Amino acid sequence: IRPFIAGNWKMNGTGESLGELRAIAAGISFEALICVPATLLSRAFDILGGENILLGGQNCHFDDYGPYTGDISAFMLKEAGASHVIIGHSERRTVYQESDAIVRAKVQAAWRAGLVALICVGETLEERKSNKVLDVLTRQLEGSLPDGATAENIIIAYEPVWAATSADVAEVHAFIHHKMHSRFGDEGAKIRLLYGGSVKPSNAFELLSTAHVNGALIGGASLKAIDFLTICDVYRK
Amino acid sequence: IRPFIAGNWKMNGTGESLGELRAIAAGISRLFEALICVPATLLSRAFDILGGENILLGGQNCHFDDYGPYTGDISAFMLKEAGASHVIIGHSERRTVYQESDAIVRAKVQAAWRAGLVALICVGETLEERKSNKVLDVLTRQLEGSLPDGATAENIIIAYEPVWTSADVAEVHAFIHHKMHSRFGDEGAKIRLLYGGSVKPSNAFELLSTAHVNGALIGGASLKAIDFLTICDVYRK
Repeated sequence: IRPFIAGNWKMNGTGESLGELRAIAAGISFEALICVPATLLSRAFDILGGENILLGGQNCHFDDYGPYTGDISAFMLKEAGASHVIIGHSERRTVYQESDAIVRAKVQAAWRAGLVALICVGETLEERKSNKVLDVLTRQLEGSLPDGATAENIIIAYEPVWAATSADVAEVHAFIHHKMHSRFGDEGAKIRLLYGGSVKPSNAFELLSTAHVNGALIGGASLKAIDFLTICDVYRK
Repeated sequence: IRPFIAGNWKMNGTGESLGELRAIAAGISRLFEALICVPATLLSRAFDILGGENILLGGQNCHFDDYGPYTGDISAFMLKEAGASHVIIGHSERRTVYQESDAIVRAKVQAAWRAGLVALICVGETLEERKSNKVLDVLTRQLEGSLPDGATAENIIIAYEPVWTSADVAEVHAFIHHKMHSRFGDEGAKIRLLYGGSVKPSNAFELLSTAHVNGALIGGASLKAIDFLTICDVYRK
């Protein structure tokens, strides 16, 4: 499986940030993806569109178009230059009450538009404390993933919302990998599984060396090229 | 009071739509101001073609924070830097689906001001609220809670959405105008009040000539220049 390093800028980035984005790209010139705010996507594509780095969005709506003030369609992301979109991030599941059925509908829209969906799952502190980690993941993986998923059209990120040790991560990733084989067979075994908890240059070697971790979904350490590229450099070792 | 015609494209518009946006701008290019609020993905490209023109450009929502760990959200600073001067906040499509409270709306308005945006704040009652004869009670609460201290005729515009006639509209807009004078004094009497129910070329003269109606927030009829410009033409008569 080809490793995949995804950065999520979250609610950071304007035209002033394009230099930094170029620096991330030039450091790549594994696969790498940066997911920028929707306001910046077209301008990011204008400078990076040819280059090695992949460009993504951070959420999309379930419909192709329509009366949804303040929402962005998968088609809008695609036309602005995204190839990938994060869907079901913990920051949204909570605040925007995105249920697994809502997440599945968003994934289906992403595919209609030709995007790869980077689907996030993960249990809360109360859920882990209740000894419900595998029950939550069983439900979220089933409900969030539409029928028709392939190793080409989805990538999964595990977020330990409750926080994680590399043993904790190994246990979860093995569980998720078995789930993908159970539902999607041999092709399911090729679905990339990213660790999406705290990933920093200081813990990247240990986390990315872990069985069934096929990359990372990196938040704050994706905002500066020096951090992001130092994490990417682990694959040299 | 100078009249103000705002179009809300909602979740419609890509690069392919830039010709139609230009057609709107050229049709405006004396007695009123015009604003088009495009999806966040399109804003920078809209500014690139229209930034030196008469049309105002806006966004459709913003977050409460300046920046931060808010996947899929757009800050007021991002809108401003991409070329917006205005932002729609508290539209009924979001108050319902995303449970945007009056407190949440207030915090968004405050962010808009920090970034130097004019906040186009939407209020309005549900069908159930209208059926229960609670319209004025709901507007009293929404107007108090949604507007921060510090509002001026320069930094806010209010749109009334009957979420649920000219007599209905005159009564409501009179009430809203009086509430603005009550809280903000003489300056409050200068806050523009837009009607934002179904505004079409066929009802525009009657609606826009109503006392205390200072313009409109137009949805579907803003998607095509022919419809939008026909509504604007009312100020020539």
